[PDB]
Amino acid sequence: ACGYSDRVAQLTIGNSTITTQEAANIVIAYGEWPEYCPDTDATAVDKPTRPDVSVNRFFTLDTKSWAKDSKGWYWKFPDVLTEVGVFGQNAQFHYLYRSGFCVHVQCNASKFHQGALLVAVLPEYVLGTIAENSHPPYATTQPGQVGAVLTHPYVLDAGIPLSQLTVCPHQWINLRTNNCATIIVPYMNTVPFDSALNHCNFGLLVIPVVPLDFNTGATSEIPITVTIAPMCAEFAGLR
Amino acid sequence: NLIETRCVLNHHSTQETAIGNFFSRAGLVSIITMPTTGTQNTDGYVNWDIDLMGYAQLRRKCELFTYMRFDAEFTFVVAKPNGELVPQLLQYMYVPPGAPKPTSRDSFAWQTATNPSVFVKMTDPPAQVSVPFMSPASAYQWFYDGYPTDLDYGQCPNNMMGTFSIRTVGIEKSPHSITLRVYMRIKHVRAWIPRPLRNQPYLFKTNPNYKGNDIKCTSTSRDKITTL
Amino acid sequence: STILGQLCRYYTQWSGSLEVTFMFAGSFMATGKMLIAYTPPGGNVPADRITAMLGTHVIWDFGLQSSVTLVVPWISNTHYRAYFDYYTTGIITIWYQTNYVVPIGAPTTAYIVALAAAQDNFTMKLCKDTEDIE
Repeated sequence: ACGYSDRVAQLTIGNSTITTQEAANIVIAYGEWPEYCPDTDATAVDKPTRPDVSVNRFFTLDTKSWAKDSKGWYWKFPDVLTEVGVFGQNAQFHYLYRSGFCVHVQCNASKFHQGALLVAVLPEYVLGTIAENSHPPYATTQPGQVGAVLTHPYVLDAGIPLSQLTVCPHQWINLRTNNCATIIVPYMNTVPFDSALNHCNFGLLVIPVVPLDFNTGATSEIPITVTIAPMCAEFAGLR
Repeated sequence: NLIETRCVLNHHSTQETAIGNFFSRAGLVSIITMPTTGTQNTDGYVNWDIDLMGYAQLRRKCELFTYMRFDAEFTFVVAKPNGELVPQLLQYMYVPPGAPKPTSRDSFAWQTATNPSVFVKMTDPPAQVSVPFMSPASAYQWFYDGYPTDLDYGQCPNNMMGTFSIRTVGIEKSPHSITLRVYMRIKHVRAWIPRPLRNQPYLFKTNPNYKGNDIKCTSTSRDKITTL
Repeated sequence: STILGQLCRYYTQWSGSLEVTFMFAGSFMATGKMLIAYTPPGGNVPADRITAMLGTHVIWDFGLQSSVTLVVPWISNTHYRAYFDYYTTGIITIWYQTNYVVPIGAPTTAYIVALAAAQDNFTMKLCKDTEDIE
């Protein structure tokens, strides 16, 4: 997506402004643009609230630190912004929710660092455990803003090969060239509106496939910064 | 081996790789056995909830996709345990979702008009019936990253397809033991959002848990990265 | 220290927008992101980076831009005695979004320079000799 030899740009959405290089090397998940839900009898008697206020803006999550031994990270949506800002209180008072997302993963490293991260979106990212029977805890199924760390990245903590994660909307971040990925994700579900608190429509994974390396003396931890922006977010309280 | 002769210089038909052809064919999805008397048959009936994640073979094929929609054709191949057939009248009842299942060989459930039932003789050729797309949602989903309300995680009840209740007709128990094979064929298939192929042995029907001590590699190994 | 603040003392009232510019002086090899946040007048100063992010803010990547400018939308003052200022004014907070990243061979401590000025809508009224001299 974004790398060296790209004109720096300053994008602003609301009271937020991020400086990120303009690289029209964007990934549009499954080939579709986020849109406002088609008509349905439910919200035909109770229109869906479309708070364009402080909801359609740049939420920049806390920066994660990538070291020589990091295993990878993952966040669940919409969970990640459930405990944050007006997207949070807007996603809690309303029974039904629906939205899309512009996801922007970004790195800051020197040219003497090396590594490669795979950024992918996996719809309905259900997790497993080592096992006896025992469905994973609520603290690792819905990690929140902080996100969670993969324990067995090779099988994505779900018994499926990482080697095949690319059949999902992905984008590589090879420190050698580009330092940032961008992915546009549209709403995907078996019904127009779901609960923003019960179901997590998908997961964002950032797994280092080629480990961070550098010579002793250089900053030992590379910062990975995730910025999220809801697109065409709708809420239906039913009243 | 790797015999490098007989080279196929023509492209084959793409029809063979179409979602439909890949999920066609009737496969065995269940084997119910109703002996005269043994462990679970002083009852005289059986309740088989329609389950696809039964055979890992077909399950792996489905978990290649996140959402799927389809109709199902069921064929009932029955006979005695040794293959012999006798003039026994049987009844197969389909108990939709949200409906009450028989709890005895003679519950009221067996008389409920709304539970479609098919009567056939074990001599007659196998009974065949088609079940539509039951979900209240637009598609069945083999993965739900939420909770339907923990121990009820990943569980989506909107995939519930129904139950089949088998039993011999008649007020007295049947003298014969019955071994019934249930075949299912997926019609009009539609799939969405392809995902990685299961590479770890399955541990349970209802979840992706995998043995975490013995994590198998997707591919076999070799000595050097140059020896081939 | 600014020419603006020195001239403000020569007046009793003033109001308008202001613009603050931040310049990064460190090695060309350094990169990282700082978060600049303006907390509106009568607002609680941000407690952590995450809350500051929810308010008016600017993610500044000095690996991309060596300079960035922030705009204070509106300030006002009505200087009185009893000495108290009817000053309606926000709080600028600079946060570390990411840590300072640098390769081998480059200084591990760099500096930021802050410059500020009034915008066009800035105006003042009612002269009064300053208290800056003696």
